Amino acid sequence: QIGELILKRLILNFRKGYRRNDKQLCLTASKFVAHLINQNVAHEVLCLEMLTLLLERPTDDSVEVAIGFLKECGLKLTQVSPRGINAIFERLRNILHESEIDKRVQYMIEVMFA
Amino acid sequence: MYNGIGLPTPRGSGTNGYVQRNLSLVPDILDHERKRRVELRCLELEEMMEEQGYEEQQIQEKVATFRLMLLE
Amino acid sequence: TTVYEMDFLADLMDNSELIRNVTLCGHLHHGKTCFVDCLIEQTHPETEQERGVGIKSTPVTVVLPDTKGKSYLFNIMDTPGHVNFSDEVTAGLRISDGVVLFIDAAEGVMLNTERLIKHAVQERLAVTVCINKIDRLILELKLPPTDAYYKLRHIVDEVNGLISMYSTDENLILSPLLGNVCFSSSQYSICFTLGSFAKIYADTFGDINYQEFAKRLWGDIYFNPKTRKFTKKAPTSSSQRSFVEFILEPLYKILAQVVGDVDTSLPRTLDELGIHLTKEELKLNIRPLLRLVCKKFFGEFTGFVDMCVQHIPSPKVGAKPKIEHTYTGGVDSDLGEAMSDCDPDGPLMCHTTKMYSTDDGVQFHAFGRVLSGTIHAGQPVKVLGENYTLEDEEDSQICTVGRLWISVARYHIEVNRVPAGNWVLIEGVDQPIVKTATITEPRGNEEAQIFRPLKFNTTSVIKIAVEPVNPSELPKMLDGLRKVNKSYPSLTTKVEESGEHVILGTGELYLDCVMHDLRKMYSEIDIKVADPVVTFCETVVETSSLKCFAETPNKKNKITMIAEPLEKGLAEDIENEVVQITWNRKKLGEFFQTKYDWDLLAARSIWAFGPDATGPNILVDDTLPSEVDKALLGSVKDSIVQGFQWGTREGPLCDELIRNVKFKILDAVVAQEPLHRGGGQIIPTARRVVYSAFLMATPRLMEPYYFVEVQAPADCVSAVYTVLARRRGHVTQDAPIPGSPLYTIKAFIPAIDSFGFETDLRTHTQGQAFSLSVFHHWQIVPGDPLDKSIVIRPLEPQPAPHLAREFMIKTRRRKGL
Amino acid sequence: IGVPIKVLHEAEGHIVTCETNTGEVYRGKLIEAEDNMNCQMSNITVTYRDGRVAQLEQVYIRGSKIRFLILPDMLKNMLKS
Amino acid sequence: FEPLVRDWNEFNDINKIIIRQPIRTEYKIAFPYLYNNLPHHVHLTWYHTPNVVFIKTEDPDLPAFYFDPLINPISHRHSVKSQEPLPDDDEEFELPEFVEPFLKDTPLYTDNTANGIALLWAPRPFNLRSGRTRRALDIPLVKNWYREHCPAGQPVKVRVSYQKLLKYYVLNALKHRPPKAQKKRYLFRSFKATKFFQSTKLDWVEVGLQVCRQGY
Amino acid sequence: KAHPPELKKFMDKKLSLKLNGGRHVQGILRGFDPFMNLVIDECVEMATSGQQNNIGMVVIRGNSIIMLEALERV
Ligand SMILES: Nc1nc2c(ncn2[C@@H]2O[C@H](COP(=O)(O)OP(=O)(O)OP(=O)(O)O)[C@@H](O)[C@H]2O)c(=O)[nH]1
Ligand SMILES: [Mg+2]
Repeated sequence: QIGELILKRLILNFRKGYRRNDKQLCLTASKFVAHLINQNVAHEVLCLEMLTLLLERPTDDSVEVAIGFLKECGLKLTQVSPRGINAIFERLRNILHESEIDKRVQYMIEVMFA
Repeated sequence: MYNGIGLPTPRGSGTNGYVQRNLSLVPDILDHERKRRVELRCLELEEMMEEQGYEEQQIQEKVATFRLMLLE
Repeated sequence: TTVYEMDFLADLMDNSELIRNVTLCGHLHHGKTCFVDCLIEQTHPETEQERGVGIKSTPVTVVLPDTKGKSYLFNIMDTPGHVNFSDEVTAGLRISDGVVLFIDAAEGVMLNTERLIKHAVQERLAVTVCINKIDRLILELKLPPTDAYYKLRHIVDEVNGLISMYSTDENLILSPLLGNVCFSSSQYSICFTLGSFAKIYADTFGDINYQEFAKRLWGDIYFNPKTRKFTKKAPTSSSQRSFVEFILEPLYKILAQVVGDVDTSLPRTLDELGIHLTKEELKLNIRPLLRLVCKKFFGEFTGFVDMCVQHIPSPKVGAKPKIEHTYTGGVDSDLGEAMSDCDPDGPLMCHTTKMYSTDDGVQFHAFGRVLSGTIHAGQPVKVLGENYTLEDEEDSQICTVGRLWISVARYHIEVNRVPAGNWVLIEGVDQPIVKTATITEPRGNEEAQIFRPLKFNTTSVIKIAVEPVNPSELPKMLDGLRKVNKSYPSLTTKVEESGEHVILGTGELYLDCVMHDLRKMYSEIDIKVADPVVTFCETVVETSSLKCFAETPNKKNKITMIAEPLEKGLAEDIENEVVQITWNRKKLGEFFQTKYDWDLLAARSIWAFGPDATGPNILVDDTLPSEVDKALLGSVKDSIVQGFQWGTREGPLCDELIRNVKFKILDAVVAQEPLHRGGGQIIPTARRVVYSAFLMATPRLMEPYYFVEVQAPADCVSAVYTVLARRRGHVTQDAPIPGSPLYTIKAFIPAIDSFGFETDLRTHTQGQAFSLSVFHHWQIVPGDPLDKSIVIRPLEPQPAPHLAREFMIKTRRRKGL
Repeated sequence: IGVPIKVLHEAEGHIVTCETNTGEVYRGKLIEAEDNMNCQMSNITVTYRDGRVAQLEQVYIRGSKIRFLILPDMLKNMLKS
Repeated sequence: FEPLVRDWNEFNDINKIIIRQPIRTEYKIAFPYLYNNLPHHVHLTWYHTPNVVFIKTEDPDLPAFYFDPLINPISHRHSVKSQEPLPDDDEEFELPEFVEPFLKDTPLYTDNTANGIALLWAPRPFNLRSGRTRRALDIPLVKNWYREHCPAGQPVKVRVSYQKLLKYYVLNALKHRPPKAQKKRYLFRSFKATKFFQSTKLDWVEVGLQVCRQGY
Repeated sequence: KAHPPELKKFMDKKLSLKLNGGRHVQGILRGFDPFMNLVIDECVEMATSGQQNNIGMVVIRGNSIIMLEALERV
């Protein structure tokens, strides 16, 4: 119940940072949520929903937020459900190779591939 | 690697022909350059004079002084 | 050891607006020769083979129908793709008008592909692409159809970025909508453009307009079934692009049905496509079956001929933007324009670039393009050699024509006459000519120029000494050498004054094939051959702090000059023809001052460029008070520059070329009335001034480098690393290949240590890795060339501090004495 | 698509002669021939019903209003059919 | 093998060389003519055959066409990529509701396509569908074994056996003569056609004991 | 099929149109359809008398088009 309240609070903080265009708060809450998904306290569907909402309309900011989340939680999602890894890679390739994205999102995708 | 070592054929030689590697194997410069210093001292003066006039007399005046006042 | 159709061929030649001259280029093994072979079998149902590598090019001219039925005559120059044989490509690149670059779908762009797009844009040809070998994405790599789309898009965008990099003008971007690219599988009988595929869609199904359709397929257009109207992004269906759903996915299903379900579902699926197939022809194995089905459905070759016809210059349009480069005057009064007419008439200005030796004898068949006029049998013609300028006509030998041939890959079809715009193998013009020839009319002289002889992309840098076993046959060997110098475009042979015959070549495989032909065909002498070494250069690192000034034998004229180093950028510009002094001193000055803050007085002082027209050294004239002695200096500049270029060429240290150095004249005590005494005895004076400064205050040696690109599995990367360490490597880059299980490595390597590096690499890794090499740039060899305190243990390898020392002591010992 | 039509497309780029339904006779280079026999030509000589000639740079004649065309003999050598 | 057939030179003057890397026999066999005096009866071998990239699957579960983790992610990146001669809609275009993706009633794959592709790069008998039948002695089962390159830690015994098997293989290939001649007596058809030989079917072992008794 | 006539090359060019009935007009091509019906602007009737009269922008039915000739270079 305590870690559950922590998860709810981090979800509130992540949705706040994202919906209010707060880079630092969204990044910190995504850090806590990725740490949860790696500690095996947060499920894969919620991380999928986070990565999808960040990559729904990827800009520099939201794609980079997904990239920071992934730089830590890419092991849990790809080892528990490689479907998440395949979806992440394909969606990244499409939204970063078929939309007017710059060296910023280009190098974020490059870090993702690395 | 038959690196120029060994026999063509170990055949009538009394040996198996096995090879191995030896394990225990281990003064005008300043004056010519003053005339070079003087060189642009005429052109670049006559050029910077050309920037403020190419009458060929006002630049010859600035170049003549820059040639005499420098050589002094 | 074609009755009613060659006449038709002749009339096609005569139209000169139904022919296209194209060069089939690309990287190694990327599909060229199989393309050509399956194509000649489409038309005719009527060293190399053991090598599996093509060494020398072959031309084919054939008659192909398009997507409308109008026959064309096609001039197809099938080249080799080994980076060592780039010579052959240059040859084709002159005598043709467009280029079909074949790229691999599984690898993408590599060394030779980018280098060939460079060579093609700098010669102002047309550029088309065939992304070949597409089955390697379906059967081999097993890619979801959308990621096949991704990979194809990637290859096209990267080749686009490079072709933009070397060419300023955004006149053409490649994308299949414009008809720039085919998609192919040479062996599986499939080649198609959006045009051809949409026309297939129309012809078998309803009457849809194939053109407007083809405008809609590639490139992020989606399609919604209900509206039956293609849209930019607005399916939320999570559907694919027009390309995938309409062109790839049907192709995936075609293949998957053929190879997977040949027994059950194939007859049904074949019905749904309109192909009927015999019982006997459904008992074939999977590769012959697959190719047969794909041929039966995709038709023969329309994608290629369509793309090419649509974007070929057609030599009639043709010639004009070409004679800028080829011709030495281009268009002045008489012949530039006459050729530009491309009329079978009068001038008869032809360019011969190849000589394919007949198996039996010594003679060749010169091979070339007839720009203007019309050649016939027995036609007496006069050659124009490579040295011939209009006022030295001894170079022009006068001869005739024995036979005339036209070519399919290895079939010679002899004819009586050929009009301008074609290629032809001429018999009889062999003995007079070497690498290049310019043919003009015999006994009918108006006046003629030559086209500047072939320019090559790579510098031939490897050196091999040759001698017979018993000198008695030295003449026979000499015969042999002439002949191979004939058959190889950049083979440069020279008899060195120490009495030897050095051969100068591109790579180890190149020289191997050279000596193969030398011992096999042209002379049957037994020949000794030295070990390979490289040709060097000389340079400096700092200025001549003091000067030794040379004075005439008859002590009349005193020449004071020092040396100092240039910077690399401007020397490379000297090479690239960017700072061509064909300008007036004004353009020279703006160039120099504008870019590298050179002095305008430095510009007024710069006289000439040394070793030749293109010489990376510079001669500078800076002594103002005697500078106004233009009566005497304006007189002596001629001998001054002659001595300059002689000195630069003949080398101060080891008889090799210098580069990257600037010389300055600081005191010219000229003899009053510098008559013939001066004029004659001042050139050695000048070059001794050059040597004096150079040797005086900083000799240094320079050696070439090789660029190496290694494909490798993921694991064996470390392996190649170790190899490059043994050989003074400096691996620069290592990168994934997008969409492949391979990594690409890019590295440098001293051409010295490049000997056997390929085979060493492949042996250590069980064939998995593979490298090609090109000359890239010279560099300072880490030694001190002139130190007597350095003695050389005569057979073990030197450490670096003395490489330069050794390097000279050896080479002079054989040359310089 | 008809066999004669393929042979017509083959004559594109060649000099051809065309008579209309009204008997005017147009000789010159066939640039484009459409499926319906619509014909684009260039550098024409036209010979009217009275016998007089004229010269035209560029023409296009509707297929329906063509009576016939004369093609080179270069083509004669589709013998399969 | 035994050698095929059995004073001063200048190029090997030991003062006039530069030795950076010692030439070794593998180079001398890669490039027979560049690296060798008197190369006679030498076959010139070279090959850079495009490394084939076929990804063996683990299970029959996942689809046939499926991005494999083994493949490197495309993640193709570049500048703001490009724009097209893209004929924007809102003018007009429409597909007559007859035509469709050329065959959409057919699925991409089946439980037979992944297999069918694996069969495409398999050793010689198995990558086929049909052929003639060979005799039983004509089928060497172990050749593909001794033709391999680095046995890597087996006793010197077996390595010498590897090399001698390779030697026998090569001498076979090298001394190959075409048939060059044919007279085709048929011993057993000539025998059967006489009045002295009859025919039957026996157990193998029975005619074995017969042959041995008759030999004795 | 339902093909267009290949006339984009002739768009916005002045043309000479021979029609059935021995009729001739001249004008600028403004458009066409698959039947070869034309829109011709600034059209002028060339009467058999030799006299020419301005009729403005008009529709010519492809049916009755014998021949057209460009008065420009395409
Ligand atoms: N998988 C596949 N391989 C092909 C296809 N087409 C050609 N090949 C290859 O073609 C090779 C035959 O020689 P080519 O590569 O065409 O000759 P090349 O491309 O000119 O290379 P060089 O002769 O050395 O310049 C074979 O090794 C096949 O690998 C294809 O459609 N699919
Ligand atoms: Mg080849």
